Amino acid sequence: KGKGPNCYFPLQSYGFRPTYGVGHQPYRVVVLSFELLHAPATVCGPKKS
Amino acid sequence: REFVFKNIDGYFKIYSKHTPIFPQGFSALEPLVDLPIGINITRF
Repeated sequence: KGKGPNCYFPLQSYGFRPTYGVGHQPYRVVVLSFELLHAPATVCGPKKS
Repeated sequence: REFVFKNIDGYFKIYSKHTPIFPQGFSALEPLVDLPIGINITRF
């Protein structure tokens, strides 16, 4: 019913600072997920001409 | 304004042609738009 015993906030903030070590620097991560459903492949790689 | 809609192999193709002035002529409909969406179309 509120902040107190056995009730902790599940979200925590990073607080990035430029003087931190290499292990604590902010790293933007992008994950490419490919789908192979039964449909025409509208996405393809570049083709050299 | 004549239109033909067909769905085959997941590609949705349309055909159209504009002509002035119904059965007193002959004109073939040229392809205009072809979009692969692959959805099942039963009613329109």
